Amino acid sequence: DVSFRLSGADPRSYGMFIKDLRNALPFREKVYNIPLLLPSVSGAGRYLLMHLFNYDGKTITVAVDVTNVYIMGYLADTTSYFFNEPAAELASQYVFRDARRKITLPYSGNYERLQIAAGKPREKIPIGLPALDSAISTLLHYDSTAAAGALLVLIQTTAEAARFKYIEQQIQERAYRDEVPSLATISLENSWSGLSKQIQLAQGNNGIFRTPIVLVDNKGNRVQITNVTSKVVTSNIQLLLNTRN
Ligand SMILES: Nc1ncnc2c1ncn2[C@@H]1O[C@H](COP(=O)(O)OP(=O)(O)O)[C@@H](O)[C@H]1O
Ligand SMILES: *[C@@H]1O[C@H](CO)[C@@H](O)[C@H](O)[C@H]1NC(C)=O
Repeated sequence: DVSFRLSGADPRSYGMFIKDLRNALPFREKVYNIPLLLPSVSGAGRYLLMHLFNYDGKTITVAVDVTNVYIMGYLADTTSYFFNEPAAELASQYVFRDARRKITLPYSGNYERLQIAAGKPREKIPIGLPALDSAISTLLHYDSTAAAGALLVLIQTTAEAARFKYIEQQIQERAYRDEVPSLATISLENSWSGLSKQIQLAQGNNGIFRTPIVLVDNKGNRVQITNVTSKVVTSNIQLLLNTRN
């Protein structure tokens, strides 16, 4: 399992949690020095448990699919909550079995779907460590509209930070003050699958992308990624989604 405590959290402790999260995800190999997530994991081993504590010491346990860093669901006290998607229904056979009831949320974990359910796009939802304290507090007691926003904050501050060093650093900057995501943050989230595919295909194409990827850089400017010598590949991306997925 991995843990993060918002009480006494600072940029260093958040960075330690994200390092813990990345290191709990299994890989058999690296592509251009980046861990390659497994194509598949059978049974309970497919799920990682993340224990998150708000400033007040109240806790949720979040279940994460180690193939893609997707959040399946979470446990608050004696109630489990799962996204409305087949992988989450399967997860509910393995995790949070002892919960008194299991609520299926009225949406999948798809960003477009969560944004419709929250009533706001990611572009307008502040993120940061105080936002994560709020999100844990929201998820402790069911409110599906409130939960959609909380889950967009939770996914970006856990899974997306694990996938990109830049997003980790953006949340560290927001340790004590929330701010809507940077243009480069939204770009990287939207491009993880694409970048993962192009990095794996660059094995066999001399480190050249078969299809260049258009990103936003840390200054807010267009950068076109054509090959593996780019900073996005050498420093930023930390996990590759397997092209089998
Ligand atoms: N359960 C989930 N948890 C976290 N992020 C998710 C989840 N489901 C979808 N996403 C995100 O939403 C976007 C679209 O994903 P998507 O193509 O819908 O995957 P899938 O088809 O398996 O649901 C991606 O940015 C993706 O990372
Ligand atoms: C490869 O990507 C880098 C980005 O750092 C760029 O400088 C270079 O022009 C690209 N193309 C080739 C052919 O290396």
